[PDB]
Amino acid sequence: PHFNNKILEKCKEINVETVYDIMALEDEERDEILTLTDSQLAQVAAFVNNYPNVELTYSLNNSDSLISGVKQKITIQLTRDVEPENLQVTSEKYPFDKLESWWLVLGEVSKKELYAIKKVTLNKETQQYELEFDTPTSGKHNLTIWCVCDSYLDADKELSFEINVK
Repeated sequence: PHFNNKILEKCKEINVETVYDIMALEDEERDEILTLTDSQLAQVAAFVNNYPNVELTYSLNNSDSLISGVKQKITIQLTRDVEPENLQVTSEKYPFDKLESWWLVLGEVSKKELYAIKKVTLNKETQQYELEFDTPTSGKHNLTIWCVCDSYLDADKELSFEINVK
């Protein structure tokens, strides 16, 4: 909220490129860059505090031994630093209400296909959800998980990996 072009140039000059870097700003740099009113700064703090900080961790149930055709199982674990008070989205431009939803996509970048998807809402400090998918053909593969938010840009995460299917 209220990040005009003069504030953006100041951040780019001191090498601040993300929303997480704004939290890392000291009391000295904060006062030089963020020259705003109390009501304007309130939305900056409200946004940056409610801005998500997930931690993707996947757990394949039987990675070494598995069969083609039968539906393979996979677990995806998300962990926040602390539990949020609410999941209601802070936004300047969007007028209506919105809660923080997520998608847990699993697919292959080379083949350009989605194996599985799971819409979730990261309420607790730590969660985990079980996805299932049809096991692909026997050979080399490069699967990639995508934990992606619907209400914030550049707050996403991913973990590419591979397995030898028999």
